[PDB]
Amino acid sequence: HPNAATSDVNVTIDTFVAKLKRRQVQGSYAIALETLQLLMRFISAARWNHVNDLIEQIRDLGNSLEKAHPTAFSCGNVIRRILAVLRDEVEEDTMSTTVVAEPLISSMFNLLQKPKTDYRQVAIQGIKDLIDEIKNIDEGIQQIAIDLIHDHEILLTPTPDSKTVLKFLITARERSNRTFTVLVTEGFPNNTKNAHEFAKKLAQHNIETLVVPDSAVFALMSRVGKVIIGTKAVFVNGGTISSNSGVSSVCECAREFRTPVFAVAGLYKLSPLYPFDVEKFVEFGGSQRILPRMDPRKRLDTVNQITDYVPPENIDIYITNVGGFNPSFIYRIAWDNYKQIDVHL
Amino acid sequence: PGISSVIPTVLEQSFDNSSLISVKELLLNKDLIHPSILLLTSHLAHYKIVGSIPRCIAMLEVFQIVIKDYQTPKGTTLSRNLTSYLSHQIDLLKKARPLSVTMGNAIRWLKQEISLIDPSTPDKAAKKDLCEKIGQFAKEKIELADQLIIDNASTQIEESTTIVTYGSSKVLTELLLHNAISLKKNIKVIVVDSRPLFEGRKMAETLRNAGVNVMYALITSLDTIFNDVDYVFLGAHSILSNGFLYSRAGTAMLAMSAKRRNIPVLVCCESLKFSQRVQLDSVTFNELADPNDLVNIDYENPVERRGNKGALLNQFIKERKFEKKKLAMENKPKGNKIGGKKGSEGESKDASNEE
Amino acid sequence: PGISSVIPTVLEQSFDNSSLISVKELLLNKDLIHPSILLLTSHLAHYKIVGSIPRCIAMLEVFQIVIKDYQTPKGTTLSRNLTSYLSHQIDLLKKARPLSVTMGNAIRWLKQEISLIDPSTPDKAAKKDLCEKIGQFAKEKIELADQLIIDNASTQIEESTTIVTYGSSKVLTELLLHNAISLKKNIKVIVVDSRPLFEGRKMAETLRNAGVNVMYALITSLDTIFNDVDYVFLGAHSILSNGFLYSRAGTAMLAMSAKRRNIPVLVCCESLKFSQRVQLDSVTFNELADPNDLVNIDYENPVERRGNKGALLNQFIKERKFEKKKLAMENKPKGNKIGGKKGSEGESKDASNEE
Repeated sequence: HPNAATSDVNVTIDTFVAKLKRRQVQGSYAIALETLQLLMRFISAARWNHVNDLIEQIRDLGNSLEKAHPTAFSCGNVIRRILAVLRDEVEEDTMSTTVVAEPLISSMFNLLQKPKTDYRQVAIQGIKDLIDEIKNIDEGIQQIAIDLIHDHEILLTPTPDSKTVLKFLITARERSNRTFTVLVTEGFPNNTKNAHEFAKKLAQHNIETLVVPDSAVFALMSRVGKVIIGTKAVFVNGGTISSNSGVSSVCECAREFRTPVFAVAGLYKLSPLYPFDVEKFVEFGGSQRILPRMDPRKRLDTVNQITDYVPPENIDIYITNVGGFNPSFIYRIAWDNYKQIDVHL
Repeated sequence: PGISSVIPTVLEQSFDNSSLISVKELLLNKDLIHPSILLLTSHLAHYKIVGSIPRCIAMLEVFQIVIKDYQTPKGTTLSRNLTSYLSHQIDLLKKARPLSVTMGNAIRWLKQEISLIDPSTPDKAAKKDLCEKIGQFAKEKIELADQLIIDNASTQIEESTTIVTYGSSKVLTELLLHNAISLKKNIKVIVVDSRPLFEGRKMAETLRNAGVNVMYALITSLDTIFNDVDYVFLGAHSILSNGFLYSRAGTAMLAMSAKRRNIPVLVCCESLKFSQRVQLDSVTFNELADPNDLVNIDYENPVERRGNKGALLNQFIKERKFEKKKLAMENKPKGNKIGGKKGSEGESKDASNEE
Repeated sequence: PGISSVIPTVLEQSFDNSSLISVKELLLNKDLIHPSILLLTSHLAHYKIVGSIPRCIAMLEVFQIVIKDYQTPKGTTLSRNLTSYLSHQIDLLKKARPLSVTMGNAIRWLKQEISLIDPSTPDKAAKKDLCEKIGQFAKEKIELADQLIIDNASTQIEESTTIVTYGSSKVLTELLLHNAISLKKNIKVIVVDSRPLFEGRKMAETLRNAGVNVMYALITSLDTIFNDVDYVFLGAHSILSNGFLYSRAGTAMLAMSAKRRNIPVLVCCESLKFSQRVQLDSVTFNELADPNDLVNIDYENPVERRGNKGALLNQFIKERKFEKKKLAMENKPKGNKIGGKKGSEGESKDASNEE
């Protein structure tokens, strides 16, 4: 189904599209909120009764959105989650309408063997719940992080900007008796300003801050105890695509010198899509903020990438609103909220 | 000598093996100090181009000039205060910025030469020969070494090669140029560079000026061109009797990557680069400049801008420290080629007895 | 009423959060408290044999006994100040010896039971059923599991064996006994002992009580042994949600050695001992005891010589501490034996959400 009705039905779809394509929007949580609002709008004005068709339409829309931007995931993921939420309810409803169902627990082999209600209000309530969850992950993750950190340990903090990570850090700092040292890598391109902002915020409360050059990691990694990352995209085999600037080399170094890695994450930010090749998923970036003027660009060849992928060979813990999970196990967690069907369409 | 100390910035809780700051702006200079040295110091204070090899050559040249300028006095003899002067110069250099092993070796050689020639000889006749000898030494222990390196490369390097390098290793640049223009072969040369120094950029520019296809690289990723890369030379500064290397920036990282993926790395050097002193970590001896290379928001070096950056003491506790020289590993640089042509870095001091 | 105070030896610097200290010698406590629990706690405190398996069972038995003895008040119901009493008991237990994963599980079970039969029932009808239920549970989840494990072990040996062993765990001992007796194979057992609490000696004694061909060694004495010898075994206490081995003392080193010498290790697991709690380091929560565990010199435990050492608080400027529970490497032990016969440690929490 094409983008034909998506103009007269709702007020703000074009602007959303613009935000997606041209990057007017900032913050993944904000994006999620926007998507939720869009969904609400879709629901509120329209009366459907036929549900499966609607679900299919929604799926198609999601697919289209995904196709529109190859490295933006959050919007898609949220939609997928919503679909999943709907689906089980629909299945339940059908079973009531018709009137053995379950022999033991959640079992396989169902892929080979053959398997008026106030529904709208319920759907609305689900959306509200989702919104609430998105709002209050701050009170969700809060007391799982204070179970793995202690005294006389140097902490590497690469690529910080988001309000989740910041809040976590604030919480950590509140119990100031614990000895934690903050090392911040600047992050060559865009991350620098964000890093500076973070530092300023730390200084506001009174937290010690040390500035790290990106080139110097090998001369520091043997001293650093524990590493925390505030990633945006989480994947299948245990790897992540983080919010830009030099992570891969650092991870390699850590692996070489043996260093534990923590991550502040969310299951809604986690993707059921698998990254199979380095040749595709690694996103190259702009050379606008590298060298002034374009006459040397004739013979020389500047190679630059902004956002980077991490192999699962390195990270070991994912501290979430639920709890810390193993990278070579996170697939199960993902499947406890997502499906195998909603991948290739 | 003049004026010392009186400088900002804290001692730093993390990493303080060597003293961190100096003489930049001249006021009340002594009568006997040669201005060339001062000029050199001024250059080094904010230098982009030179690194290890050319510095030593420059120093040698300066010394030669000084020798040319100086004659045997009536009261004091030729070997009376020369040594003292040399010592003073060395001290000044130390004050300015820590030096290299090659420089030390050169100094030692000079001392030996001084010891050799007796003060009873005719003065005019003496320095006439001494200068010649110095010239000969320069020709042999530098240019000839370079030539030897080139020839080593020639036999070893396959029919047209993709080459990766880092820094401002002048010898290697020269070799690259030779490969491009003199012997004529395909040169897919890749150069990496960091934030604080624009050495790599400069090298790239130079290559362009000679007509070479260059691939420019930064910190954020290296593997993007690797995952293809076939043969690699590393940046060099000084060697130890362990089998390790004391070199510039994230060369160690590169070496590690090479070790991980497909093929090891190799470094060619001069026969008078080797030391007999030893170390094994990036905490032993750190080479430092002022934390100001990343204060200016990227692009060019002299800019002077109004913005946000510049909080060394202004806000509630902030430190912006860095390093220049780091430890390169042993198990990965298997190759070492000098004035003695062939050998391994596992043979860490096999040439120190022969010299 | 009850007061702590007076702590023995130096407190060091690191590892300063866990409850380990105080009430070793009895001097005035609360009035109407049942003393059997206290006695049990005391026993646990001065124990040198117990390891993973039996403690929880003992606790369960004690609870059963208490229930059997329990008097329902003449005015008030079965639970009013009972909860307070229970809390007090728990506190006492904590003061004596840390509540492990098994203990937590037991507590949870107790709570569940309480929830099941809540304030409505008389004297000898409720508890009559409850006790029987508890007995049934004991019969089910533990003994049968152990039997299953034993049977798995039985099949796990095919053709010829030469084994190196460590651990206090009863299950391993049972397995060894089975190997010796009702299988009649060509078994060989080499024993490794640990200093803090004696397990190796116990194992040796057990072997003797059967009459086995037995070699004997310790934590450090390892290298000369392997000069034919294949199998290696270990015994764990508890595994977290993380998948890492949160077990007792000297295992990890042994495992590493085994890995190096090219034949891996197999550990045995239980289908109850899994926790919601998340940790990956020594500092978080650890079994910590008084430094009296490392005082005795040579051969046996009770000897006492006034030769070189015999002071702790008098030993000025000295930081004496030791670890009991270790956090072993995840990838190193290959096989794990639970209720579902065989499988990798990639399970982690595949029984936690199963409930």
